[PDB]
Amino acid sequence: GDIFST
Amino acid sequence: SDVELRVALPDGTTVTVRVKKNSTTDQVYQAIAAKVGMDSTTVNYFALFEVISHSFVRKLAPNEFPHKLYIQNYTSAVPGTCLTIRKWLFTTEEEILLNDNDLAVTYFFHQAVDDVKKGYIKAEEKSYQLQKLYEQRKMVMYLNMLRTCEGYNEIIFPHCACDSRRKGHVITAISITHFKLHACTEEGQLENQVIAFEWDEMQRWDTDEEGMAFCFEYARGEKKPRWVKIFTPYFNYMHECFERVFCELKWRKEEY
Repeated sequence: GDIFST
Repeated sequence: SDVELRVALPDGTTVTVRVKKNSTTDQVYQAIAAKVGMDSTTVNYFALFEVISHSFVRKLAPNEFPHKLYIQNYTSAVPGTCLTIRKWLFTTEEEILLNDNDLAVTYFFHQAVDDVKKGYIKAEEKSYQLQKLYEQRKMVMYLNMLRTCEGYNEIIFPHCACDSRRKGHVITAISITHFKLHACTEEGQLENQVIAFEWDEMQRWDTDEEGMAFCFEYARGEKKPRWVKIFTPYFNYMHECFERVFCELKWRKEEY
């Protein structure tokens, strides 16, 4: 997904 | 059919060489390294770069024609050329071994001094100690201390988009230690997130000429390998950094 998230 | 080329060197001087019109970048680099006294050890620690902006230089790919870059971008303004010789090395320990080479030490010092001014190297904490060594001109001592500061032998790229961020951009930072993406706005202002990828997690890497993208596939933790695309214009330079990091890791001689 988003790298800077989960 | 000979032409002259100007090239900037790390100490602020320039040098001129007479080379064949259609010379490739390595043929120009050897000619320059010969004209400035680089011996058989030192010549493998430097390479030809092109000035892009006041805060970014890009390595010339092997099949480029330096003379064509010189002529294209030529102006009267100092330095008189877009070409420059800069250090090419991620393993700072190989640097130490050159602490007796007057040529190498001098080039390392003057570029490190410029990189401190530009913010690539973060001395901050020991700024004052480094300044005294700078004023007494103790280059080796200056380097040996700066070599411990954050940012030494790191390559920072200009911010650009990424297919694995919903919004905003990334600033890519490359070092022997890991591969780092810093989160920033679409304008380039540093947010507050960084991801570190270890080189051992890199499965494959590639470029996308048509999409102007560097591509890497990683396998982290326990999940399945994912591809990430960084839409950098400097994607061949980025690919060369990957090849070069793995090469230095393979031939590393120290546990440090």
